[PDB]
Amino acid sequence: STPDQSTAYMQGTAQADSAFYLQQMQQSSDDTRINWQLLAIRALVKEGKTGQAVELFNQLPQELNDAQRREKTLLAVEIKLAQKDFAGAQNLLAKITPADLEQNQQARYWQAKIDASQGRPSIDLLRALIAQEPLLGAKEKQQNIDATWQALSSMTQEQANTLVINADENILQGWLDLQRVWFDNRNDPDMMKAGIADWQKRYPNNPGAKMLPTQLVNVKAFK
Repeated sequence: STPDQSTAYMQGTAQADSAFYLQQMQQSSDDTRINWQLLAIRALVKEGKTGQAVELFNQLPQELNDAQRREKTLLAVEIKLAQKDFAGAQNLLAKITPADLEQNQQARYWQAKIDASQGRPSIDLLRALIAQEPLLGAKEKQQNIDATWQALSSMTQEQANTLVINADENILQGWLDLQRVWFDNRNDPDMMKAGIADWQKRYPNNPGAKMLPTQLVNVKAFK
């Protein structure tokens, strides 16, 4: 559609801090102001200013368009996570259909699911990291990839043996294969490196094949 003052920021193709958004909010009215207000809430949450995020969220007009209301529901999750209301966050997340969101919103939707797990390795966390990775820019992928690896390497052989994946989860299957490579060769750095190289040729589409977990590249060992 026709771009307005805040399109890029709303869509996540540009970023600014809450001070900027609040300044623009004070120089606008009507829907332009609502958009800046929604962005201020988003930035306030990110910056740790939970009180002001809540208050500005409570000052949102009742008459929002569909795009503005969808953003409001997503901000509601981020606020509850900031308030440590993980139970309330899970309840709101369950009522959201990820397909109905834009990429930036989908990336934040999955980040909310990742945050809800609190680094607890489970199949749910792996799926959330895997679903988010295609939505992230190159400079934000490594962080996601490294979190995926920590979750995998934090499991035991027994815990991983109990995982049940679906036939169409080829990326997760590839991750679990590398996990096994780690279980089997972690006592031989030279064979570990070769096992990783063969895995990269087994699952060349896996994000970790093109961008190895930092933990597996930066390793020590002895002569």
